[PDB]
Amino acid sequence: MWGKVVVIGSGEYGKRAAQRVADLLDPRIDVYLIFDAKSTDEIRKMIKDHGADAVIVIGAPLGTAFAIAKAAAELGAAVIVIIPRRPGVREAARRFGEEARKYGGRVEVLLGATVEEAVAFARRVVQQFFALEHHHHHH
Repeated sequence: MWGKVVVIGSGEYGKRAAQRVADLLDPRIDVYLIFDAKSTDEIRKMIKDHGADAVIVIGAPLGTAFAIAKAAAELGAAVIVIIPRRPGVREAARRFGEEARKYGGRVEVLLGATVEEAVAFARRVVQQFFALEHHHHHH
């Protein structure tokens, strides 16, 4: 296996998108799928035991998604955060991204997209995250 990705989906949109992402990720990725995140501390332990390279958090409530993603970033994982359409979340998401980026990891956020756009966004970021380093600029 090439790496370890944890996929967490909460709520109706998040669970559907999370299942599709897990179904469509390259089989060389070791994927751990979790539905309906409740305890941030329990998620944190499951992220530590899986030794996650990246954590994909999809759905709502926003406060939970951001809390999970911050905990993953604190553990050194790349994070991909995908929030279903909600009004007025732009500045909250900008502040989350600024805080999560203080850890120095990769932080990617998608707001208000369809399920299939969410799936494509997760797949594109994971594709980049697993790319070989034969290029010029590096994170």
